[PDB]
Parts: sequence; C-alpha cells; structure tokens
Amino acid sequence: RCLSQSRNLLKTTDDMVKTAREKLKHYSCTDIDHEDITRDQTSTLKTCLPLELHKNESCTRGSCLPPQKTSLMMTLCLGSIYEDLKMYQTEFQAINAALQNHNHQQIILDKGMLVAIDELMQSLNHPYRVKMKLCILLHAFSTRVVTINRVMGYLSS
Amino acid sequence: LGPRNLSCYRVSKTDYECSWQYDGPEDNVSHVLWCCFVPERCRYFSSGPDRTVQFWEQDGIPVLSKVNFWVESRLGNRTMKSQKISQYLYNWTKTTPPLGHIKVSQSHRQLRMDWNVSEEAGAEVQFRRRMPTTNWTLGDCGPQVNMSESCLCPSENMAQEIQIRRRRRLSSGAPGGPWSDWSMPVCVPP
Amino acid sequence: MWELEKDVYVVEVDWTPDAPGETVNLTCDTPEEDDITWTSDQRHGVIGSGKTLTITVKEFLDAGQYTCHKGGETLSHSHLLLHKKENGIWSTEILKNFKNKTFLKCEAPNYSGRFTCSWLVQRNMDLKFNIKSSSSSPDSRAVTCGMASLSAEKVTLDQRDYEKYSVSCQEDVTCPTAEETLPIELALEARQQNKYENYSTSFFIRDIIKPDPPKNLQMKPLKNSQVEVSWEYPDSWSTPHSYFSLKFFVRIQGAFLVEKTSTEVQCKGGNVCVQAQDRYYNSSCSKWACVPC
Amino acid sequence: DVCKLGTVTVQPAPVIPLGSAANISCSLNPKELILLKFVNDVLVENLDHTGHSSTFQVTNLSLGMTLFVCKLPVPVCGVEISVGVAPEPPQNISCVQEGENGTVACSWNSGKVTYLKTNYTLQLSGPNNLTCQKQCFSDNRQNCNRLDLGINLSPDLAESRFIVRVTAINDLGNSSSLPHTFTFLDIVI
Ligand SMILES: *[C@@H]1O[C@H](CO)[C@@H](O[C@@H]2O[C@H](CO)[C@@H](O[C@@H]3O[C@H](CO)[C@@H](O)[C@H](O[C@H]4O[C@H](CO)[C@@H](O)[C@H](O)[C@@H]4O)[C@@H]3O)[C@H](O)[C@H]2NC(C)=O)[C@H](O)[C@H]1NC(C)=O
Ligand SMILES: *[C@@H]1O[C@H](CO)[C@@H](O)[C@H](O)[C@H]1NC(C)=O
Ligand SMILES: *[C@@H]1O[C@H](CO)[C@@H](O)[C@H](O)[C@H]1NC(C)=O
Ligand SMILES: *[C@@H]1O[C@H](CO)[C@@H](O)[C@H](O)[C@H]1NC(C)=O
Ligand SMILES: *[C@@H]1O[C@H](CO)[C@@H](O)[C@H](O)[C@H]1NC(C)=O
Repeated sequence: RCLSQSRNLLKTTDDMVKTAREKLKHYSCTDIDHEDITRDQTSTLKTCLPLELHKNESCTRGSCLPPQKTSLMMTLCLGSIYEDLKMYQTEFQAINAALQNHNHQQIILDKGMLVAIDELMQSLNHPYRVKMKLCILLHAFSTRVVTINRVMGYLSS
Repeated sequence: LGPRNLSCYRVSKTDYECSWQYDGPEDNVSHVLWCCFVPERCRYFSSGPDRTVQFWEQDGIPVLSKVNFWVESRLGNRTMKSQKISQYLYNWTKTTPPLGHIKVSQSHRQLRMDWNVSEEAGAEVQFRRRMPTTNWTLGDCGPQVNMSESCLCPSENMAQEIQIRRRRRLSSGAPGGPWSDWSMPVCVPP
Repeated sequence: MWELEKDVYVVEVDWTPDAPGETVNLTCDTPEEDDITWTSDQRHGVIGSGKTLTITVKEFLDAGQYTCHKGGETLSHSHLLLHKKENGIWSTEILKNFKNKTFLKCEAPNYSGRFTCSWLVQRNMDLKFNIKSSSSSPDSRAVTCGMASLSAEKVTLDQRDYEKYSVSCQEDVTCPTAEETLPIELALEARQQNKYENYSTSFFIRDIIKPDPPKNLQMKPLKNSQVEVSWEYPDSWSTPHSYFSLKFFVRIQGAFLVEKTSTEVQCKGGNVCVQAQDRYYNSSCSKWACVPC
Repeated sequence: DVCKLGTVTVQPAPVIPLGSAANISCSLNPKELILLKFVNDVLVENLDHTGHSSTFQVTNLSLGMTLFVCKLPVPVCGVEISVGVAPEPPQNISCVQEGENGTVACSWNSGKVTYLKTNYTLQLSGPNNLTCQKQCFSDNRQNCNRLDLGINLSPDLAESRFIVRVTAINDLGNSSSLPHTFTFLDIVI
C-alpha cells in the first residue's frame, strides 16, 4: 500500500536532514525557529486524528483509503495532506532550481525524497536566504511527515 | 593557651563558615564567638566544645560590609581572650576539592589526571602522593588553561595513593582565600 | 522593585560589596494626623517616623517584615524580598542543577496532555514554590498546574543526597490537535524565606515522552536451544496503538530493536530484558522489564 | 520573508577583485550588532543607535568564497561574498579536424583558473560569409579547455584563410585574444 512509500519517505527525509545538520550547521540549523509554510490549508492539524479522540466537532478525494475504514473526516484529512504535499513539492522544486544555478556545491537535494513525494502524490489522486529557508522548511517537514506516517499507519493497519 | 588563628571564610555561594584552633587542655571549655559591626551590634553564636561555626546569608549577619570577629572561650569562672579580625566575607572564598570521580591515565613514566570543575578561574593545584610504606611527598602541579583541568605525576614501581586540592586565585596572582581541603584519595597500581 | 502580591515587594540588589543599594519608599495605607511609627523584625527599636519611610536596601538584613504602628495598635504590614544579581547574571541558588546541567526536569508518560515537572532543592526551610504558564501571546497554550509537593526519592549527585520536589501539570485545549506547534513555556517563582529567584523553561510535549516498561514479559521455549520473548503495550500509553506506535529494544544479560510485540533469540543463561521507546522521535527510553532465561 | 529581523548589504557588488576592502551594512528593522566570519564553513575571525544600524570594515579578505553573518544569539541575517580575478587572455589557440570530411575542434590555454564561474565564447569566421559561435562554461565542476565547432566543412576549399577567436566573460570583466588565422589545406587528419 501507500504505507511502504510513506516509510521510505520518512527514511529519506531523515537521511537528508541528518546530512544537512552538519552541512548547514552554521547558518540557522544549530534557535530552532519553528515556522511552517501554510497556515490556512493546514486542516491536517484538525482532521488527521483517530476517531477515538474526536470529542467535539469544533476541530481531492484520495484513492488510497481502505474501504474497511470509511469515514467523513478521513477524506478531508487525505485531501489536506495532498494539498500540503503540493505546496511542499512546489517550494522544494523552486528552491532546488534556485540552488543549482549558483557556484556553491555545499548542499545537495537528493531526488529520493522528491520521487517519494511524487509517488505519494500519484497514489493519492487519480544567495544566503535560500539555505536558511531550506533549513526551516526541513524543520517543518519533519513533523509533517511524522504526522502523515502516523495517520496513514492508523488508516491502513 | 587560648584561642588563636581565627579564620572566617565563605565555604559556598549561599553558605559561610568560621574556624579557629585552640591551644590547651579541654576539660570544660565552651566556645562562643562574637560578630561585631556597625548597622555597634555585637551578635554572638554558640557551638559548645566544637571548634567550627556554620551560618549562611539570612542569619542576620553582614557579608557585604566590614565585619569584626573575635572569640571568647570558657573555663570555669575565667575567660580566655582572642585576637580580632576585620574583613569582608563575600570575596574571601574557600573553593572545593575536585568534583567527583577523576580520570587517571598512564603513559611512559607519567600519570595524567583530568576532572571537571564549576569554576572558570585558574586555581593553583597543589597535590601530594604517597606509596603505602612511607610518608607523603608534596608537589605543585603547574599552570593550566581554564571547565576542566589537568595534572601530571611521575610513576612508581609499586602502587601509590595520591590526593589533590585547589585554592581560588585572583587575576593578580594573589591568594584569593584559604586552601581547600583534599579530595578523596586516588589509588593507582604500577 | 515590583509588587509580587498585596503588600509584598521585591527589589533587585546587586551583590557587589562596594556597590550601593536601592532606595525604597514604603507607605502605610491609612492616613492619620498622628505620626506613624515603624518597626521591623530583623531590627530592634523604632526605625521610622511618619507615614512614609525611606529604606536603603543593601543586604538581607534590610529586608523582612515592616509594620506601621500608631498608638498601641498596628495598621498594616508589608513584606520585602530580595533578588540577587551578580555580575549582570541573576543568582540560581535555591535549586540544584541535574546531571545535564538543567534545573527543571519535566516528563510525560503519554500523549494525554499531562506531565510531571520536578526539581532538586538544596535546603529545606521555608520554600514556597509557584509554577504557572508564563504567557506572552493571546494564542499561547495554557496549562493549569497544581500544588508542588515533596517526593521521597532523594537523588544522589556529587555522591551527596539532594531532596526532590515534584508538581503535576495538565495542559487543556478546546479540542485536541494532530501535532504540537507552539511549545509549552513555564515559569517558577522560588523563594527561601526572604530570597526570591525566578526560573524558566520551555519544551514540547513530544520530546519529553518517557513510556512505561512492558507489563507482561514472559517466555516460550522452542526447538534446538532457541526461545521466544513476548511482551505487551503498557496500559498507560495512549490509545490506539496503531496511531501511536513504539519500537522495543531487547538485550540479553548492545541491543537490537524490534517493531513487533514478539521476538525470537537464543539465550545465554541470564535474564533477558526489553525496554520501550517512541518509534518516530528520539524520546527518552523506558525502564527495562525482564524475564529469567 | 526569512531575514525578518533585519537586513545586511555589501558594496559595490558581491563579486570583488582580489585583495580589496569590503564594507558590510547591518540594519535592524524596528521591533548589539557584531559580525562573524566563516571561511570554508569554519569560524575564522570574530569582528540605542548602536543596536539599530551599523557598518563593519573588512581588509585583506580570505581567498575564495566566504560568509559574513550579522549577530545580535539569533542570527539576524547573513551574506556570502566571492572573490576572484578577471580572466587572463588565452594563448596558443590551435584547431585540428578529425575525419576525411568532418568537423574541426580547437584547443586553447585558459591561463590561471578564474576561481569563479566563467564562460568562453568560440567564434569561427571566414570569407564567402561563413561564421559560427558557441559557448563553454568553466566552474568548479566542469572545465573548458577543448571545444567542438559542430559544423561540417567542405573539401573543395584550397585557397582561403579562416579566423578563430576566443573571448572570456565573467562578472569581473571581459577578455579576448588574437584573432588567429589558419589555412584549410592541412587541418584534415
Ligand atoms: C522573572 O523574574 C524577573 C526578575 O529577575 C522579573 O523581572 C521583573 O519584572 C517586573 C514586572 O514584570 C518588572 O517591574 C516593572 O518594571 C518596569 C520598568 O522599570 C516598570 O515600568 C513597571 O511598573 C509597573 O508598576 C507600576 C506601579 O505599580 C505601574 O504603574 C506600571 O504600570 C507597571 O505596571 C514594573 O515596576 C521588573 O523591572 C523586572 N526586573 C528586571 C527587568 O530586571 C520577571 O517579571 C519574572 N517573570 C518572568 C515571567 O520573567
Ligand atoms: C575584597 O573586598 C575588599 C573591599 O574593599 C577589598 O579591600 C579586598 O581587597 C577584596 N579582596 C580580598 C581578598 O579581601
Ligand atoms: C567532563 O565533561 C565533558 C563534557 O564534554 C566530558 O566529555 C568528560 O568526560 C568529563 N570528564 C573529564 C574531562 O574528566
Ligand atoms: C567603507 O566606508 C568608509 C566610510 O563609511 C569609506 O571610507 C570606505 O572607502 C568604504 N570602503 C570601501 C571599500 O569602499
Ligand atoms: C569589455 O567591457 C568594457 C567594459 O565597459 C566595454 O567597454 C568593452 O566594450 C567590452 N569589450 C568587449 C569586446 O566586449
């Protein structure tokens, strides 16, 4: 299922962030400066929770949700995950294009996580500023992919 | 005869202490000391036959102003007199022995000792060593960069027991307090 | 110089011997034509005249209880604490740092929103602690901390006993979220009978998780000198276990991790043991549970 | 943006010729200031209104690209500066053709390595109105000392002289060479 791709994405993200942790340690990665990319299509923080902790209602369609576990908030969860991944992939392609065009080789964005995002996409629908922006984007994407792994593991298993 | 060589000093950041060495027989002696200053106001502390007194910040004693100390011991119907000392107590600091377990490593005819200490100043380390058949031998260790400190000692064909201490020092090289007591003994085989 | 509570003021006194202290104007809160006398607990005799008194605070002798008296009665009382400042760095002497050079150690057993914050005092006379959520924004996450209580687990540091205080806190939200964004920030107001110290900390509830040991560790014999070690998820861990997952560590008495609740390995003739840890983050490991070979 | 607390600027340009001075202007948006220098990702030298905006001077900067970051603690913002030299004019430009009737390729000398991004333009020209031009990019990864004209030539020519030129362009200036001349009766080999 999509769970294996999700674990592969987690492993690749962990590998590339651990490499960036010494390669860009002096810029901002050493404080943490937790800022993310989206605040308004960020429905994942309110919908991507198991249907045992939803006490109150105050908190595309997808094609990888199993039919043994069909719900109403889960489709919104998967759609919001898709939209968040769309924003993340667009920003990562833009920053990769802006990063190869200069003469500094002190950072590499390996394509393993990019193709991992791409297959997760296809399964789910049928100067100096750039490197510190990359650091903060990674610091948000780590928690994002952990949340995605949690909800998809709950949904599948 | 009588109390002599009074020394009030600061054991820790929040605690202070005072000690004196008494000469003569001990049959019915009672040791009390008088603390005088200008707020005169001569408070007194009692400790019985013991020869050390412990207090701290909030005991109503001045630690930032000039303070006079003296001692009255007891003998029946007669008293014994002591000298007067006039000093401040905050910046006359007695430091601590080396912190916890120290690390000892052996090289060619040499022993290197390392530890971690919570003082950033360079304390003149003076150590002493003793093979368990004879008495002790003393020696200065040497300056070091200061966090962590290092000490060196020549080896011995038999085992030995070695102790080590510190004292606080100002930037002028002046002695900034009394000698700290020795740490726990360190045993090393040949 | 600020008002901690009603008729309780605290001043910032530099702990340099030659440096001068601060000037405090204290006024009894009831007007009378008769001159108002002032008394202190750290000093004897009448110290002030009139309804307003000026105090040159320099040391702990010039602090404590100040009372305004008229005739043969009192009118009001006002306390006065100190806050030591040394070389520009505020003192930290009531509490003792842990092994990792931190003062407040907070730990949570699961993702339920409740945790326990503990510290190590140095002396045990007249301590009045207070822990509260130091808010700095209208959207800051708020906790409702309880009363601090003594714990009988006297820890050993510097080969020396240190007595331990603990408090239980619980974060409350309108409806729970999927992840944590703004960290919990906490402030502690420690005081020792005249001395005031302020401590602070900030953490997430995901990097302080310390799970519980497995509850039913047993053992099945199998063929050719190879055995089976089975365990169970702790009952205090958050539910369901498919969404909150764990990775277990197994060591025979260097260890290998298992993601399933059952493993097979040959024994050496000693007690085999498992521990639990959160699968995703590098949270603190659990205490081991064991079963004899 | 990302450098939200303030900004850092350099004059006259981020690209500087070798052995010059540098000025760094660190300004802080409303609601002290020091400079930190990193050479090859190694911290090398540690450099009211004083906390609002300031300027710093750097003399005899290190060789190659380096980093200057402004510090309050939190990094307010930073900048990277590359130092190099203008390209030296080329030398010894020879052109050979491989095949019976094929394409000539030409070699030259790049001189000292420019230490920065640089490109070279090869221009072939000749009478009866014939010409061709292309580029080659020299950087830390790819080097340019050989190039292929990519144009097939004719065997009927035995009387004219053709011209090969090379120009060197980067952000620190331009450089050219001699418009060398060769004959098309002995290139073939
Ligand atoms: C942690 O401990 C520190 C002490 O180390 C503590 O900092 C102090 O906070 C108080 C109040 O938060 C500050 O007192 C204020 O100082 C300002 C500037 O001098 C004054 O303008 C304030 O005046 C108030 O009171 C007046 C009379 O009641 C009112 O008319 C006025 O409107 C204000 O309400 C007030 O005196 C104090 O200066 C600092 N100490 C410093 C900065 O050294 C801190 O609050 C503790 N808690 C936290 C969460 O940090
Ligand atoms: C301590 O402070 C007093 C105050 O003036 C000063 O005279 C003295 O030199 C200082 N140092 C020592 C070691 O007493
Ligand atoms: C002192 O502390 C350091 C912390 O980096 C530690 O690595 C070392 O083992 C400690 N002990 C020594 C130097 O004896
Ligand atoms: C830097 O600024 C100073 C004055 O602000 C000026 O004299 C100096 O020439 C400047 N440096 C350069 C390299 O222009
Ligand atoms: C080289 O650059 C200078 C800079 O002004 C310009 O004047 C000149 O025309 C340029 N020459 C060529 C051949 O590009």
